[PDB]
Amino acid sequence: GDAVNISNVTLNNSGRYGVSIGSGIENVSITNISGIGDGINSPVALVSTINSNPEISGLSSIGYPTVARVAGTDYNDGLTLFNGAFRASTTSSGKIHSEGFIMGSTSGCEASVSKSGVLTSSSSKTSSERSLIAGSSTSEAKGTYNTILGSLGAVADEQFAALISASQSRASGNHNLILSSYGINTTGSYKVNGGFEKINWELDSLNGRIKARDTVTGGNTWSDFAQYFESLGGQVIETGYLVTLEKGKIRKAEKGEKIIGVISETAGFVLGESSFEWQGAVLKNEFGGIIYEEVTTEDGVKFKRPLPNPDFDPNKNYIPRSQRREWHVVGLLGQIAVRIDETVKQGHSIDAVGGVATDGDNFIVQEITTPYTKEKGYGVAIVLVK
Amino acid sequence: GDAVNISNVTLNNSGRYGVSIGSGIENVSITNISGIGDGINSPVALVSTINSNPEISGLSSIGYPTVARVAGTDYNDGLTLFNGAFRASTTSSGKIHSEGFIMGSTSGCEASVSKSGVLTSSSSKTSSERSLIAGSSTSEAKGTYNTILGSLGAVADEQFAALISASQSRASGNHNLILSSYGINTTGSYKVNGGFEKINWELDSLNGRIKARDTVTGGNTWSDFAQYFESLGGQVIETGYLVTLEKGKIRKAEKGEKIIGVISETAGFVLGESSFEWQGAVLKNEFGGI
Amino acid sequence: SEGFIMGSTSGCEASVSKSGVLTSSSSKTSSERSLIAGSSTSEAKGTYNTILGSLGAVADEQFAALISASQSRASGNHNLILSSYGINTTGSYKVN
Ligand SMILES: Nc1ncnc2c1ncn2[C@@H]1O[C@H](COP(=O)(O)OP(=O)(O)OP(=O)(O)O)[C@@H](O)[C@H]1O
Ligand SMILES: [Mg+2]
Repeated sequence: GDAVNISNVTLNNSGRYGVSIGSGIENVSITNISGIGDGINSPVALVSTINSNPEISGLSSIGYPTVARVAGTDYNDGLTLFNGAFRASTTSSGKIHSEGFIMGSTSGCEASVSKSGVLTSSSSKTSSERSLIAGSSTSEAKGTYNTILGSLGAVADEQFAALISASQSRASGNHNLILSSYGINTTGSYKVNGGFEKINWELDSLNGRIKARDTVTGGNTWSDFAQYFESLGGQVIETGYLVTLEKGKIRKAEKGEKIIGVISETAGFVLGESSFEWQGAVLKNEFGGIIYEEVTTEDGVKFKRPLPNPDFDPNKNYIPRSQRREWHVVGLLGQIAVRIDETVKQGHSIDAVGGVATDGDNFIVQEITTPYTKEKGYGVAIVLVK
Repeated sequence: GDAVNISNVTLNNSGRYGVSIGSGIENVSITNISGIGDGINSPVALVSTINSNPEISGLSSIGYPTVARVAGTDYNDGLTLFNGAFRASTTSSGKIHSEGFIMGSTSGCEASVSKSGVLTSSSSKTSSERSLIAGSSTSEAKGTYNTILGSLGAVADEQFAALISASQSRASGNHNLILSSYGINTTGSYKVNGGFEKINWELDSLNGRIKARDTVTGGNTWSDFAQYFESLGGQVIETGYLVTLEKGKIRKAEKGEKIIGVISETAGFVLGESSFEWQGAVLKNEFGGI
Repeated sequence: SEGFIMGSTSGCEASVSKSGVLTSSSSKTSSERSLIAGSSTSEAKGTYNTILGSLGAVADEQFAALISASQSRASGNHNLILSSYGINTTGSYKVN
């Protein structure tokens, strides 16, 4: 049998399976069924359905171990199930696919393909398989795996392309996301983008690049451009000390020696952290440049991969240079705090004795910020290092 | 009384409360009720329900000040209310909690806990309390406060962990977000991450750090690395001027004096903006370190 | 009438046209064209707001949004907060 309505049914201790729907049935409606099964010999389900396309609402029972068994799944306190195109709380809508819905939406919102949906939106369309549009207006999704959120006049027309808080904007890249933007058209793969009329910033997930059209800023009050150096013998060198090199490693600078910088605690920009992985995890040429292979992913993504170093051991638990003792942030350029002696004057230059500034030939003393005292054995001056 | 169906009812000037459901009632169904209340002496509600678990659809009326009062709340133009597990416009589904739903979804989408939901997705599972999965495939959420959007083979298994436009990826950090990524496993707390096979960029909300595996670029045509300096006497020094220092402050450079730089209008990278707060808002040591 | 509440608990409210709440507890939207999902103690009150996977989060300006945010407020025009705790934000076209 098929095409049957079962509504407003009460079962008082009647049937181990209360309502039962067989295999291959396309169209059944079950509403308002309530059963009692205390006095039944081994009751199973109040409602039972072998396939998933009967429609069900208003189920309650006492004494049945399962209120609903549908397509081999218990819904122990009942189910509300509708099949086909769905629409709730909307004023008007265009096309709705059987696996699409429109909710809380106005003026011709449309979800025309499988797994496409529109929420709380006006005049928005999706023909994207696996997609969501929400909190939006004049918007369209037409690729696949698209989400559009809190957006006006926004288009996502490529796979995994997405827009959040965007106006008059189009995301056309593979895995391409636009945020907090007005009037931008975007195309990169694995890119996060923002802009006003033109693209203004980019987070490139593919190559690991960060781009700003204008400035990048970091740091506080007096800051510097810095680089990680390794200390000779693995010593700790405190901040404010002038360092030199010996056997490729840093130590406190002595008389007549070249000052390469100052141990720094206030870098805005730093190089050579190895924050992600161990430094030798990737193959590098003789100049330190990464060696690559061109890979074309099964899908179609055409990228280049850094070559793995065979000597790399994924067992070894990586501790970054920022946590190691021997590795020091050394300020190379900028306004830097330096340990001085009694001989150092504002507006003058400095040489070094035991890593401590003495009157000399290098750089410029900007201002003494902590005057020398016999008891401390040093003062502190801001030195403009270049 | 309990377990009652009220359907296809028309009230022509009959009852101040049209349909009334008392306290402690678990199971009532109300469909297709239409009332007229012009000629009633002080009508209140077409439908009235003291608790929230009767189910309601197809309500209309004229002359009633409230079409529906449910659990002390007016729904003045009617309500459509279902309770329990919900499913609409989907081909198949696994487990659905009474406070879970599956919509516009295919092949065994499951929402097994309170406040878990799946939209427009295939073979996706959430057991995350307070979560959403949408526009997705082969995906799983299992922490709390997880959203997964436009994603394939994506896992969120920590609190507030989230993924948008991500492939074959896992976010395991506290408040940890992955964007526009393929094949990355992520763990930091208050981190935003992107990558292809390996993590390639990070926005650290916790410590205020920005990290790129490759390059950071800024600026235009001819650019420079720069720093904020304060002018002696508070003068304005125009761009293109060579500056020196005197009493820790900049002025135009003179003969034989040390040139420290040029007033710049085209910096790509700059230090010491104090863009966020006043410079002295935080305690610093003798070397300027926080 | 153009709002909904689904998979939600304790007094979730969607009081305006095109406002909706999903899988959330004690969350309110009075934002026209908005969504709150996977959330708790949260409120949207501007326009074009989405709040996702958030606790004690407020969006009270147009296109302001929060994802994976705690005890946080986005008040800027097209202003987005990510992966954050205890921040109040105000810039226009900013991600914070
Ligand atoms: N061959 C390796 N494979 C994987 N990890 C490694 C390897 N060698 C070292 N590490 C990791 O790097 C950390 C210390 O680095 P180590 O000094 O041993 O080598 P390195 O190449 O000198 O590193 P760095 O130059 O960063 O100091 C350790 O925590 C260890 O886990
Ligand atoms: Mg080493």
